[PDB]
Amino acid sequence: ALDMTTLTIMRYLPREVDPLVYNMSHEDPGNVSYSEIGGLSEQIRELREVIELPLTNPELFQRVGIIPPKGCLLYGPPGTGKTLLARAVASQLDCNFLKVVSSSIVDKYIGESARLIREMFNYARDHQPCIIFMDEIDAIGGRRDREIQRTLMELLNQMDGFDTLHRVKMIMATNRPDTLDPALLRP
Amino acid sequence: AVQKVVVHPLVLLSVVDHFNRIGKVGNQKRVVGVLLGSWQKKVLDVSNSFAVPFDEDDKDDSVWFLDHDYLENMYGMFKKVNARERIVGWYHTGPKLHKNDIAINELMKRYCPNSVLVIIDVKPKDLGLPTEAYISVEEVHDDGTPTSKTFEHVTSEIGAEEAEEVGVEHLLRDIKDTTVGTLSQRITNQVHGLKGLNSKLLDIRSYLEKVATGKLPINHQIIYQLQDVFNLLPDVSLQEFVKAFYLKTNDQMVVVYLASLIRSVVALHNLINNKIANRDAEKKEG
Amino acid sequence: TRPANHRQLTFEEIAKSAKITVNEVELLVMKALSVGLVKGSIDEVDKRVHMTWVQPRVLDLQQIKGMKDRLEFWCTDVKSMEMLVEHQAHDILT
Amino acid sequence: IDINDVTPNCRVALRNDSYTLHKILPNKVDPLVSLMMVEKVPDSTYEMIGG
Amino acid sequence: ENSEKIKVNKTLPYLVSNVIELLDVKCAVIKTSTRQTYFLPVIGLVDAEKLKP
Amino acid sequence: EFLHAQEEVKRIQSIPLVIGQFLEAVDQNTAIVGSTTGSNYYVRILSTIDRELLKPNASVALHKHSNALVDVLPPLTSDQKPDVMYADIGGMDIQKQEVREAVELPLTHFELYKQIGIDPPRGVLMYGPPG
Amino acid sequence: AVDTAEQVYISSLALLKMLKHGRAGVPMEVMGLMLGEFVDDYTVRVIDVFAMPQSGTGVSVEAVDPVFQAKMLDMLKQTGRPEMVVGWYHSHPGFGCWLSGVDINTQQSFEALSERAVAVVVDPIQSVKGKVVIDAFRLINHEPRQTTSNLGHLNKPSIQALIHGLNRHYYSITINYRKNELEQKMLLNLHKKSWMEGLTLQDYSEHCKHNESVVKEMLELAKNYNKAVEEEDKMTPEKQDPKRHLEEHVDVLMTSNIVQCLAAMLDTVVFK
Ligand SMILES: Nc1ncnc2c1ncn2[C@@H]1O[C@H](COP(=O)(O)OP(=O)(O)OP(=O)(O)O)[C@@H](O)[C@H]1O
Ligand SMILES: [Mg+2]
Ligand SMILES: [Zn+2]
Repeated sequence: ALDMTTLTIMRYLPREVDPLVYNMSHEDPGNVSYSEIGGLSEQIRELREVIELPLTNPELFQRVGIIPPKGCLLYGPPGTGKTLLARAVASQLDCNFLKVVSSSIVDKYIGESARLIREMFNYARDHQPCIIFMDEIDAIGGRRDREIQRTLMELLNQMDGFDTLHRVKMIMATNRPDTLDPALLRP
Repeated sequence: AVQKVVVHPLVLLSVVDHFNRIGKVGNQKRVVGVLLGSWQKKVLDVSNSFAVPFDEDDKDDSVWFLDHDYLENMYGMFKKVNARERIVGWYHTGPKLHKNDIAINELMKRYCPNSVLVIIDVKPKDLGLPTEAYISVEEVHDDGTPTSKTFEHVTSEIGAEEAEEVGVEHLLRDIKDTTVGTLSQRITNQVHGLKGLNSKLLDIRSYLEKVATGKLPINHQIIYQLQDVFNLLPDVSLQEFVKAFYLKTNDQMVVVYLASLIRSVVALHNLINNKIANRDAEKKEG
Repeated sequence: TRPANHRQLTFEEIAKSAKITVNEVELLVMKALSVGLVKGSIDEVDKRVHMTWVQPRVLDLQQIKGMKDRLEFWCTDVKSMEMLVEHQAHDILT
Repeated sequence: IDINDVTPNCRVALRNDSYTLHKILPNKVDPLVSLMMVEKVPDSTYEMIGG
Repeated sequence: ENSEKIKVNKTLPYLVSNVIELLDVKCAVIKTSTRQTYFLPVIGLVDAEKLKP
Repeated sequence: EFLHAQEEVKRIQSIPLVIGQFLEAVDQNTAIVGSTTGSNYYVRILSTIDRELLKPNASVALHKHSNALVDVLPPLTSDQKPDVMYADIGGMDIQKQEVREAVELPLTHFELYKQIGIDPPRGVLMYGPPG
Repeated sequence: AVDTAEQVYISSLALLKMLKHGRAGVPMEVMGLMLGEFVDDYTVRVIDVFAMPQSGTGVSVEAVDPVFQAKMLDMLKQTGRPEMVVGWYHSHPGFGCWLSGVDINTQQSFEALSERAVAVVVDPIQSVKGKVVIDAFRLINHEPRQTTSNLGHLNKPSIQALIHGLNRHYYSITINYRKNELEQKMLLNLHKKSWMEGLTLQDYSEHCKHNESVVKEMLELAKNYNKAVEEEDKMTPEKQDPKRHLEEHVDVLMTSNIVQCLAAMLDTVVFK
């Protein structure tokens, strides 16, 4: 914080929440449990092994030395329960959950979306154990209007910034995985 | 307790104005006013002060007016203009305390739990620190001496907020001496430091005279702190210290050698060019 | 007794002051430091001790007069140096 | 007042208040819009072309 | 008297703006409609509980 | 009085100062500068500043009100920096040496390979099974 | 009669009060009154200044609370200041000293009040780094004022108030500060060096680092000083770089080393 007379520094604040990011964290995901979701036992097990176990039980990962997977993306026909699965994971893990529709992150201001996603990942790092969920990621993850690609570059750079220690995880949901740029599809 | 009080230009100019105002017509040994300030950590910062109607008897040292309602509503209005500043401490200009003063401080304690008094000797224009600060103390003294309602010294210094700093600098500009003052100001500062050290040591002499002769009570305290001071002297001429001192002095000497030699070289370079230029002018004139 | 001018204590004088043998002076000084009442340092190869003080104590009026004398010598030296520097640096000082 | 010196686009400075056109200043070339593809006056000389 | 002094000091315009997270050392952050960030040592005439990001 | 004047000169360039970007100079005591507020200005340069520091893209601190240029400050795109070392490499020692001569020396010492006069390396080929 | 080049003496206490209140008010404009004496037709004295509560109306005549002003005046009369009020000051942060359209009318009312009341404009954010942007104005009712002396043009007006009317609707009056010898070196105690500060020995490690850096800079300066002297041939006869930079470096280095050695020596011989 700066004085408006001599501009000197006083009262250095911790960090900004970017109240949108406030909304995408403190948003009710429902009381859905693993029991309420049925037919995807293999998928539920895989997702809980990829996102729940690394978070709740990291010591296995650090001692054994496995780099925990940064995130997992969900694809399938409409109405198969990807979003429901994410809701169940959000509701049952006592943690900090982040969910935002991709279409909403895009803003008409110059470069506002890149700063938006940067601040989202900064909040996630700040508020570990934090979980960020992406629904309809193909809104911005599509194959290479200009600001979409500029913010996709920021997405790649920021989530490449995941240090091994961080207890933050990624879930992207989509209905047309083909349109996704192979840039994210890379290991 | 309170570890430090910092005093801004505005209060000291205000009390100087108050002293000139009262002594202009109603010349009196002192004038009394109220300070305003704020608390950081356990240090106090005082920048505001107003004169209050005050009167002291000459010798009864128990008879005194300090105006209650005037103080209250003046503080209220000063809060109206600026609400940060709350009542801390009271000032007076008398170069000496009085037996009557502790009653003034007790009254001021009604408005501030730890009210601090400040003596601002406006008439003195001398060695340094025209402000003295004192708090009220009441404790058993831990040594069997009778307890008493006492004033206790708290260190004070002058500090300025930026606006007061530019304001004071602008008025001081004509008489202002430069901050850097390469050699003149530094040597004068060292001489003034010797002067101040001599003055303080002579004051300590006079105190010890009065203590040994008995006209002043033995404080037991401070005097043993003074003995710690006397045992704290470094005792130079110890051999390895002499070696280190010679080493560092020789480093300073070689550095000043380099600077002086370069100064001589540049002096010669100016000299030769000046000779060449004036001789060129002389040769062209013919 | 001394304003550090002879504060390098020899073992013998502290031993006879404490009327104890030379072998216990080390324990004496170690106890004094351990209590926190002396911050000296001990040498054993010369048996002399590097003594520094931090704990003040009571003064009698006798000690008051002694202090006044030893402080008089010091302030006399300060005044000597003050007028010496003022004399030798008159043109620069002004 | 030497207005006839004021050709279009001379990068001419004003005053901070009341504008009151001040003085010409040097021109603005830095033709980076063209330099992205233009080669200016090139370096090649008939001597290092042989045959 | 205090209430009237506050009343003379709540005159339009109000420069509508958005709220950001609060801090303790209870105090608010504001993003202006003019697109500038300010921090308030005190939130103001409204209470911290009612407001939200 | 000269001490006073140079003290004031030092004072005019003190904090606070608004940073801007140096544009090419006009004259010994003035130049054009584009403030980080966006706007550009024709502004006198403080005579104390060493002119050699004024490279045509330098960041210069200016007086907040008068915009007078008073100081010159002393001066990667993505995860491109990969944070992987030859220690992590699974011992492709022959390939290590081949590429290290191929690129690492050119990226480190291309001026020697320029004094050779050969248009120092431009392209090497990586070939093998997919991963 | 018709006024003249005139003068306005404001005291040290008044100036500091004005500056402090202005720096308190920024970025909202604040205003208050000064007490003083209409000593004569050729100068006006103001001593002491009291600020008054900041109402939401901004700097205007309505911002002047009659009750606050009247009882402040009464209590100052009791405390020993019977000074009758002429002059009002207000703050213009972010822009120069000039009377705005509101200010014209406020000063018109103030002039109607006494006759020769003077307006004062202070910019608390431009009055910084040792420069104070203070100025004082009076409104005109052909001939703006009588110029019977040369002490009217010892100063120069400014373009900002020029367009805003520094001669058009109002005229600026030269400002003087009536400091005295008692306030002098009473204020100076603020930067006054203490005797312990005089005998302070700085820091030997830091002093060695300083000498280390400055001698290296001396070497790098002398390197190009050699080139400069080796281009003595006088092609296209041309103060940047080697010569005066070397001068300032030798000056500061020599004075620092001399003062450090002298302080160390004085401490060695005087302190035991
Ligand atoms: N296996 C399942 N068990 C129970 N309910 C299911 C299952 N699959 C889908 N549903 C229900 O069908 C609806 C599908 O909603 P949801 O948004 O989760 O679908 P989706 O396939 O993930 O789509 P999208 O990716 O477009 O959001 C929900 O109401 C959910 O309760
Ligand atoms: Mg979905
Ligand atoms: Zn105004």
